[PDB]
Amino acid sequence: IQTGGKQYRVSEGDVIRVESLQGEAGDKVELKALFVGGEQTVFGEDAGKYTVQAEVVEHGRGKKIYIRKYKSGVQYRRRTGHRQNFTAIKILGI
Amino acid sequence: AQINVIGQNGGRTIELPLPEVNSGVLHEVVTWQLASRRRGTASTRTRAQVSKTGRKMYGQKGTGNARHGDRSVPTFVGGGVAFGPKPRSYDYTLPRQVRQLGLAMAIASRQEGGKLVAVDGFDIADAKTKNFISWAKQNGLDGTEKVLLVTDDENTRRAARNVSWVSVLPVAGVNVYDILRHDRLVIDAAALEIVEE
Amino acid sequence: PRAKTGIVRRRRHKKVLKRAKGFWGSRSKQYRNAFQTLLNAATYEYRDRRNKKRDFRRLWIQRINAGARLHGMNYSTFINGLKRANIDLNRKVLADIAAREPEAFKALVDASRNARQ
Amino acid sequence: HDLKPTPGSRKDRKRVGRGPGGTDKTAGRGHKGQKSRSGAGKGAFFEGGRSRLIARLPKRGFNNVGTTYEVVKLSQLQDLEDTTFDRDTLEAYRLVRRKNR
Amino acid sequence: FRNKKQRKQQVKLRKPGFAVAKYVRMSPRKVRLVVDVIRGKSVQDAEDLLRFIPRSASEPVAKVLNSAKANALHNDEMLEDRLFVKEAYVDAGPTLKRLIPRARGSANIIKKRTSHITIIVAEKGNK
RNA sequence: GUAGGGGAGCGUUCAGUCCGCGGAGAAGCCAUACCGGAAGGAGUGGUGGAGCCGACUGAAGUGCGGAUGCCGGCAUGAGU
RNA sequence: AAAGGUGAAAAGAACCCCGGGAGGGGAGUGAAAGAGAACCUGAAACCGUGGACUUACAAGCAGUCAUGGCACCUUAUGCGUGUUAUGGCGUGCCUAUUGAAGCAUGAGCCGGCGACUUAGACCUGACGUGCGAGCUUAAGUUGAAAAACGGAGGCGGAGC
Ligand SMILES: [Mg+2]
Ligand SMILES: [Mg+2]
Ligand SMILES: [Mg+2]
Repeated sequence: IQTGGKQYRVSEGDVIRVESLQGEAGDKVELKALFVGGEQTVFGEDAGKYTVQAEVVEHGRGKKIYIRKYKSGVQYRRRTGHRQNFTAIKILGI
Repeated sequence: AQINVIGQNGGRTIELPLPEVNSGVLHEVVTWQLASRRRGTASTRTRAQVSKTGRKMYGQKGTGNARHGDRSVPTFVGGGVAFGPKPRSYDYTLPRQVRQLGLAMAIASRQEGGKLVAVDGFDIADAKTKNFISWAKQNGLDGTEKVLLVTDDENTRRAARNVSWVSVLPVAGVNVYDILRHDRLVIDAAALEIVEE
Repeated sequence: PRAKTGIVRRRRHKKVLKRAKGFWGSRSKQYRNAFQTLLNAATYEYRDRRNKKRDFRRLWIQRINAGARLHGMNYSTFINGLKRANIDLNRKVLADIAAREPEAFKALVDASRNARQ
Repeated sequence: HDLKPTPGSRKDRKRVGRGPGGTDKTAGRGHKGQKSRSGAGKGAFFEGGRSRLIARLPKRGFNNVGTTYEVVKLSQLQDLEDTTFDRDTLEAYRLVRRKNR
Repeated sequence: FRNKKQRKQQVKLRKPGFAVAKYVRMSPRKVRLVVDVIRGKSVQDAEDLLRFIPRSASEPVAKVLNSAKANALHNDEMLEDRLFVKEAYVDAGPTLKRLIPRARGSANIIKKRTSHITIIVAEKGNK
């Protein structure tokens, strides 16, 4: 989201911005802002009681993009590469 | 700090360049050596002048689309090579002391590995060549190394024509290039190898 | 020595001429026009990266006030409720709830109505 | 057998600061080098003058230069260097070479 | 398979029901008009349409079609009442460039375009 | 960030050195979704049919979209 | 002016088939004819045939971002690759200029050719190295699968 989840997900291995806890099963606990676990809907701080459990699957570089910039009649042309670093996390929590 | 091979066993002499050799100074040397050897032949009719072509064309205005003088400019296919190569030098005078420091420093490199001082090829007998290979075999000269022979014996030289081995160098007319170019230095004839200044 | 262009230009040219895919007419076939098109494409590329971010939030907001109005409210009011119920800090996700979970969306409308009036 | 870098003729290094690369006129497209008008592919507007201060300044002067002497300082003889002796050939050999004057 | 070197000695390349009229002194677009009516038609219809199309490209085209027929039968064993124009196309040969004089001194170039008329016969077979 | 100044580098030919590769397929050409922060670089396959990559160092006729630029080929107007 | 290239060797394709011919298809030679005499490679512009997805209520610097549909699976199955509908956004490039989409300049397209160099015992500065209160050779001479010699002279060294 803004980094570090929330919500009633399931057992999904999603991709988020780098977490620092290097290598497999580095274990991550999430704050939680809403949930539909057992159809029961609860939001903010009342959801804060509950938490999500994640397992750091992998560390990777997101598909290469190219940062291109151009200004006319000023002879301004720019070319630079980019790859965004992520941390893949397996969800398996409350 | 170096011994001998055939004829005696002294050697020991010479205050060889400090510290553990400088590549930068050898670099300065080789460059100069190759710069001097470089022939200055530069095949180019650079000038709009030098190429074979007339002088007026297809009038200044109203021909509709052009503005040209004559068929000899560098913008023309077949014209001059404006800024092309012309015969020149690249030979310069590398300071004396740096040339002296050069080969001394280069010899030092051969001391830190495989150096070789000899007194006469009485171990040769005629030119024969087959017999130079025999002598070389006795002193670890198998052919796995490129070798430089610096002898004044006109016959021991004559027994140097072979492959991945030797380049034969006369009357202490040595080179920082030649010694670095080969793996081992058979410094041999101890004429320049001892006594100067 | 002489050092003619040979191979360098054609390679330089093929690179550009391959970025030119579903480029109409000359824009995909002739170098100068293919290349020229790309300068302008660069403007669109760098701009549309930060633009999609306005584009989506727009779509997000539209879906919110649609559902907010389904339960006699509106985006302006609803959001203030969730803001006034400091506890509620969905912001991101909030549009999907309206669109997929109507049961859940209603709960958040009802909470928003409290924190307000 | 394996791949080897090896030291010698190929291990000879530049020297760091020894010699940098020249100026080839295209560091980006936006190089239409020199000025932007009146700085032209011509053979010099010149660099001196003939009013730009030099003229408009005075003198008839008169130049001469008859005889100029070699300065043999006292500190050279004194302080250090024990009397090897002056004469003519010895002062030269020690350090005061010049001729003609 | 083996490698290229081998393949070249192993499988030697055939052109079944193919014939080409090369360097035909006629403009491609002009010739294409005729060839366009003959594509997909049964070799017999092709032979007949050609005898009645009033364009001068008809003759050369017809000549290729008969050669493609012959080739299909003789060199390829194929059976005739099964034959049809699988493919036909006109490619451009080298242009004969000639200089025409014009008013007030100027000259122009006439392009005398040539054609490579190739037609490919195949056996139809519904099944 | 324009003129401009300063820094680090990519690529081409030639050269000296070293490591190699090649008719069980070299250069060049062609395709590609891979790599590098960019100039760029590699893998695989296809063609080709006899030469060539990599690393360090050296030297340049070393990088093109423009010049009513030059040479050449081919389009448009037009089946007019 | 421009124009080079079969193959190792002419073994330069007897004979057959369509055609007046040109041209082709076979057979044979050869490693290859994916070398056939418009003979090495054979880019690109340009002209075609075939297939995929598409288009006959549409307003357009021709892309770009987003989503849906169809197709495909050899760095390539969550990853895309191709293509396509609709939405948003969007004033070619260069030059010249206070001010360019400009109805201001240039340009039909592609390929190749095509512009900051070289010289001087020159001047002045940065870096670098060698000797260092000193540093250095020029013409030449002798050896040259190579460099050594040569101190005439030049610069520090006192200024007014
Ligand atoms: Mg010429
Ligand atoms: Mg042009
Ligand atoms: Mg004007």
